Amino acid sequence: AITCTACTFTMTDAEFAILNEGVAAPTIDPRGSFAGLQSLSGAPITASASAGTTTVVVAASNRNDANIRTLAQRLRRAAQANRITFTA
Amino acid sequence: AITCTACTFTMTDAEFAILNEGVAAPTIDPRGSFAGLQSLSGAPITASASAGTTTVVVAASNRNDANIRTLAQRLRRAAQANRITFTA
Amino acid sequence: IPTPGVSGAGALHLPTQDVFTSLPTAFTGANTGLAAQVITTLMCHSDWAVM
Repeated sequence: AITCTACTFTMTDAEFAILNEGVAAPTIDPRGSFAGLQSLSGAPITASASAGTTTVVVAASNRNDANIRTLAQRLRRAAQANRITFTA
Repeated sequence: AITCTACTFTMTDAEFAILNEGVAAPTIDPRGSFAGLQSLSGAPITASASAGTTTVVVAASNRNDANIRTLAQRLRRAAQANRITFTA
Repeated sequence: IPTPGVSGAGALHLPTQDVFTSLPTAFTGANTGLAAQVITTLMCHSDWAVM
């Protein structure tokens, strides 16, 4: 009965566009770093924009350990490759 | 900057005690499954109990990719070893 | 460009795998310019860092 209730990451629009291959918040570019997550029910990763801030979360029924680990790994790799700071 | 604003897991008190070597919620056993994470600004893991449900989170300034990935990996390994259903 | 360990504009030697705080650039209080400069000396063992 172990569940993950929140896996949320916060970014700015510029950095998200850098890591989404220049595509804006609402959709996920297939060539970007947010594509390839395993889909248990629909889109595993969703992104929203508000006041210049982009929120990237794992979907409600896709929050298994593998998706969380892959998202964290891809965020770290993209930040290091693109000289972005992954603050704790 | 890329930051994590929520890394929250939910389980039952019995399951948490199984994972925490039988210790209650407001204590992380050094020999348990939730000890040994990287301490950046204090205790990397904080657990609370309410209405028979245990919430385990990463502290505010300890939410790097390594802590999240290791917590997910340890939760998966402990759930598989102790036959606890990771329903998420 | 800023000296290593200092976070300014065009910084190139800031830590990337560790949480860091920029090295102090000037002392505060009544310290005058020459005495207000900061130099960071490192007493370290060979295992203090890994490349």
